[PDB]
Amino acid sequence: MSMLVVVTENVPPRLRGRLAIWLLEVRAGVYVGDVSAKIREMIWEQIAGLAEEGNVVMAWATNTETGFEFQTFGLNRR
Amino acid sequence: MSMLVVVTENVPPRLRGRLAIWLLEVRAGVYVGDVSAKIREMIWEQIAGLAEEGNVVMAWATNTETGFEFQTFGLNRR
Amino acid sequence: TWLPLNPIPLKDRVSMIFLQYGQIDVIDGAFVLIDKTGIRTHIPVGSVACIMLEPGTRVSHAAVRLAAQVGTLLVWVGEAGVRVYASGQPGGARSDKLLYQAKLALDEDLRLKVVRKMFELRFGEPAPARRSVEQLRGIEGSRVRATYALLAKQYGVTWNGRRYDPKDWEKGDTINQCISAATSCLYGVTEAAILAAGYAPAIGFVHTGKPLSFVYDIADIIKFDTVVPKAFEIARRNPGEPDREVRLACRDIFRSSKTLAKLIPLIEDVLAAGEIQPPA
Amino acid sequence: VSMIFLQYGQIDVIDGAFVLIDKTGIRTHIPVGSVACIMLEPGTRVSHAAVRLAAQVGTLLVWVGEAGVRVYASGQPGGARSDKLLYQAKLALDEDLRLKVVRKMFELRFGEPAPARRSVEQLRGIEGSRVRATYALLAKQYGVTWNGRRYDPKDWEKGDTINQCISAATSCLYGVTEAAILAAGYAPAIGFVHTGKPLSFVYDIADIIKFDTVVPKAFEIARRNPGEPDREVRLACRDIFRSSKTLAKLIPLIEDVLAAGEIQPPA
Amino acid sequence: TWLPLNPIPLKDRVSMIFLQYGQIDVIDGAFVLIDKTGIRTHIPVGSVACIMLEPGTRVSHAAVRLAAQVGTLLVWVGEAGVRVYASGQPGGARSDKLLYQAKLALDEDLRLKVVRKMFELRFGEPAPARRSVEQLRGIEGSRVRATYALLAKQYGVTWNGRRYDPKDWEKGDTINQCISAATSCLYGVTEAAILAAGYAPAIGFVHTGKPLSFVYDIADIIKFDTVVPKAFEIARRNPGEPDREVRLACRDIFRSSKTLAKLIPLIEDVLAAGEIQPPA
Amino acid sequence: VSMIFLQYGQIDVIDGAFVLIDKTGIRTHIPVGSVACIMLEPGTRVSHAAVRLAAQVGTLLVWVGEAGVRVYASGQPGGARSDKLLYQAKLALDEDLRLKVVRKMFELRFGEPAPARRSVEQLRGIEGSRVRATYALLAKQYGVTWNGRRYDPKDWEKGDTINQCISAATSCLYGVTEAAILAAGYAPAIGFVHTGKPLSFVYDIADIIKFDTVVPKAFEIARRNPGEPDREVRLACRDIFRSSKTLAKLIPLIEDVLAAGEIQPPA
DNA sequence: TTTTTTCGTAGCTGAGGGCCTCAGCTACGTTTTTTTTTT
DNA sequence: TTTTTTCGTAGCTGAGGCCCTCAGCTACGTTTTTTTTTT
Repeated sequence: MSMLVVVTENVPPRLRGRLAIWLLEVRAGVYVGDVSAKIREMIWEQIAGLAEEGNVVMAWATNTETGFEFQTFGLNRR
Repeated sequence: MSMLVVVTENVPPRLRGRLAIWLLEVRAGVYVGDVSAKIREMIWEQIAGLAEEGNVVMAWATNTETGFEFQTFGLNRR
Repeated sequence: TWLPLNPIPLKDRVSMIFLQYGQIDVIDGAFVLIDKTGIRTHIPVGSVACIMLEPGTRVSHAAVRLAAQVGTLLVWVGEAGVRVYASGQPGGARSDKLLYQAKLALDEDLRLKVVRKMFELRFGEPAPARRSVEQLRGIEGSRVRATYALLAKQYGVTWNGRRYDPKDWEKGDTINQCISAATSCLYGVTEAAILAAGYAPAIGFVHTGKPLSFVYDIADIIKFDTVVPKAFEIARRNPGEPDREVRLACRDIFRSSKTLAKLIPLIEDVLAAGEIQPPA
Repeated sequence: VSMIFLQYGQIDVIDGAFVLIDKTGIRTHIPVGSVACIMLEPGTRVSHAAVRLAAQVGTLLVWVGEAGVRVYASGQPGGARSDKLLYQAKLALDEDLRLKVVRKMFELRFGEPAPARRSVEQLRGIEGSRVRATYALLAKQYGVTWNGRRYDPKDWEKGDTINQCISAATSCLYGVTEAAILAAGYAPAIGFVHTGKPLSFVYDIADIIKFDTVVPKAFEIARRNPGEPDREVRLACRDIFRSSKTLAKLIPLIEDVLAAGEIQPPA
Repeated sequence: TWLPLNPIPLKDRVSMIFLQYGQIDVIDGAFVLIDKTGIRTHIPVGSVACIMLEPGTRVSHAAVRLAAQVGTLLVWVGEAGVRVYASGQPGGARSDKLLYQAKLALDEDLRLKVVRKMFELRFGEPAPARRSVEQLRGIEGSRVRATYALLAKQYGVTWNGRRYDPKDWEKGDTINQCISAATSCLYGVTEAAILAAGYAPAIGFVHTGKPLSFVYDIADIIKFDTVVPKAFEIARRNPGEPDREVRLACRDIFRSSKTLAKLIPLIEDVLAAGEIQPPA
Repeated sequence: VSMIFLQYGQIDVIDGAFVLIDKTGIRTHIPVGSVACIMLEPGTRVSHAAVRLAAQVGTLLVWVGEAGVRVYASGQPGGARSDKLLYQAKLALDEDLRLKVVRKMFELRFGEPAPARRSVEQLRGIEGSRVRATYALLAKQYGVTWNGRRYDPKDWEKGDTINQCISAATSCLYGVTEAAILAAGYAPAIGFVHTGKPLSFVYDIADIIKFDTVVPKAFEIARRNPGEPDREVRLACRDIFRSSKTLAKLIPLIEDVLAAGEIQPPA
């Protein structure tokens, strides 16, 4: 179990709530939680299945050098 | 050393860069890093000293029940 | 479009959350508490094993549905925080698990084996040989009184017995109030575990005939390792409202002892002593 | 046995009685002695006080869809009574008792005695054959093209309109049947014909009455070929359950089915 | 208003980052790499011990200033990734540390003590007694020939000696290319460490007279535990561009071995052998 | 030690020579043999090739502010040459040698021999006395209200204009002195009068020339009482350093100071 | 002694507004002080 | 055989635009299948 952050942008209400099932929304489209790898993967298929037109970045704590990894859905300048 | 996320809203450019000194900006006003407690505190005094009119939330990984804590600067509905 | 919503493993969850005085609704498919002034508070319902509803809460149909969908148990608690009612998915139980449990409970010899295992797990030594279930019950009761006495003298708490008045919470003393609240928390996470594992809370081995018999059985095994000592520690301080301090303490204990992670293997281990081959 | 359906309002307590309240004031007054079971339909809200009262008197709260077409959540989860569960379990675990119960189910469903020389596993083929014949007759009767029962458990849109309708209909039936089984105090997972599934008993009981009411309606609506046939079927099943008192009739049937084991029932 | 910008501890940092082909600028007080197409890449410069600048980079005055301010060493690397130049805060050194090191180096007996400590840390056993610095040099060199031979035999790499051609990188072996790049990485983090601890890279004990003498001294103690074996492993595969694979491997080694956290205590431990009271 | 100040442009290599490049093409051509040290002022950009070349020929790169009023970064950090550092260190570590060097510094600063019966710590009080006297004389000369030197190391705004100006001025002086010390190959941290601080030697050397140029201009500007007095002082010090060649004159002075130890200098 | 439509929640849409980004311009090379209490 | 002002970066400001939030309205109680290949 490691820390997870999901940042959403221009996503439909149903994904906004769906994430609120497992994670705490600390800002608009900014959700925080502590989950296992497989729950993280679960949350990611929720994201890919509901984000539609919007875009999302998901970052989590790892044992890699920088201490975290992240993946994205949709496109974004960053 | 634990994962750190900083979310900024309406802060001057100098804070936007200052955070970029230690943390990775993955979205506009969304920064990720892995830091120690004392560095987290240093980053927080940077925030309190430069955020001015804007508002900021800082969340980090802990061994508490929820796995994270967070504190805020300025006002925000959440 | 639409994606199914499934429960996450119990061990991966925060143990419990206490809600009071507000209406619980669903907003855009999320669990939400709203207080008298309009302030919305969002509850990661899928991340909790147990949600405790205190007086003044009003729960919408959609919310109860949602809680059941994510496999979070709703528990309604009363005065001194005692469990009063619970809500969950009815179709959650598994045939092989239920029939396994039933087969173990219906057979007096298998039942005796399970009871003996409970005893050994609880007291750290085997029960004296060729003793019936009732004789074991008497031995257990004796040891439990001894434990209450010991805890009372260690924490320097006056102990006049386990007593409460069903008609008035103010009639019981503080230590018993604390024990009741603490035990309530434990029974909450235990019922959640038993249900998640696919078993029936009502089919027990030491305790029988009650709707929560198996819960009593399982909880009693670990009850004095964890929760009751802290009930005494809190009682010694004589606080104003011992309930919230007890709840906080129980949360911390469940986290540090990894109770949620331990409960299902405990159940399986207990049932395994019947020496009937387990489901899967 | 006695129950009430509540919708669109808050369930509260006034002077030791259950009460349904809307903006128009008190909508329904319920004395504590008059219901064993309260079915909460969509649009309802439950107060803490009401739950406290239900706990005091032993009233089962069930959160259902309209007319019980879905069962969403239940108080006393995993079943309130040990004796009922252990009774059902004993009947399911003993092959002779199980055979007796299955024979009773056959009799109730088809109106004729089950053949004596066949085991449960053997009774299955017969039941399946009769189901094939019944689907055929209904298809000819309502003038619907039928080449057999075909559905994809993983994809709803692959079926033709008639199979889609049948699926929606049985879904509702599973709803009220599960509700009935819960009200009667038994476990949905302990079955006799169907085993191993979380709703095995529900399937068992529902199969008994499935072709009287609900499936014919699937065919009638399929024949009518409406815009949203699944939704029309659900609504029609709702109306049927209300006007025919399906839930209330299911409970004595469940008790009768289990009583066929010829073991002393719980008090 | 404005707040001062200070270096974070070396152990708290990512070890190194490689930059190539783009102009490095400061934008709103942050380190940024911009490539030929306009793509801006942000570098958390304060979170790194070393920024390695490859050919085709062009660094602004502001960027060099910033790197020095946060205490990040800039290292310019050439072909086969060999260190070529470095940039850092000139006023970074601490007088007590510098004078301590100088005192240890100027005194031949103290110097001998420090060299002996380096030997023991490097080889896991004490050096033979009453040996001068040069004799120890010879023993060390002999053991190193043996280590190269052994590594070559284990990883099955043809070894014809440590050879490189200063005028052409293509003249060297693949294995020597790898060793050079690996060692380069090690010297990067080592120079960063020595500077951060407040010491002078040029004042050494085994190696003397060179601008990086102390770096050679310290790195040599751990180079054969960590980087050189990995260099043989990569050389064995005969890769196309062995540099990037070597650099990544060294990053992983530094993380898994926690090299950054170990380097400063190693330096202090080495100097402490002079038996003159340490500063701080 | 020859050197060059480069500003506003990219430093690159053409045909084995250093080159400064504008939008206008080549601004300054630098043969590799003609400079030992390149001082990079604000607005400059260094190519990898330029650093590569500098490394080949042993050229020191120093990143400074205008005219070296600040030292930001340095190549060969921690010093290029062992012999220079060990020479300086040896002089600082030996109390007899240290005394000789301090006496030389006194002589260069005040133009008269240091009193012989005093130790370094004792020479100190004398220096302080003369500094107080010099500040007073300058104050009366430029007609500035002076009640002594007062500054708060943690707060810049609490001081009056004259002390603010003096501080800005010395800050610039510390810039060129540190640049000089780096160009000469010595360590800013190893001092003789001042000890224990990271810039001890810088303080030592700067004190020698501090009252010739820079402090008087601090007083002149303070008297003029401009809008941004600190900024005017920095600019003035910049112009002084450029026109009077302060950095180039500092290096022989540094060597002369250290030579007084009467120990053989490095080649 | 009947003709009692009432509650909770999602989708849609337009208005409002907050804020992120960048172009175009002007200004500036800077965040300082080193054993301070004058003569 | 001079009169060579040129680079990098921060602050400010207005235009543009993305998107977050909510009010007001309409619609709906639903995401289904349980040993399937008819007669």
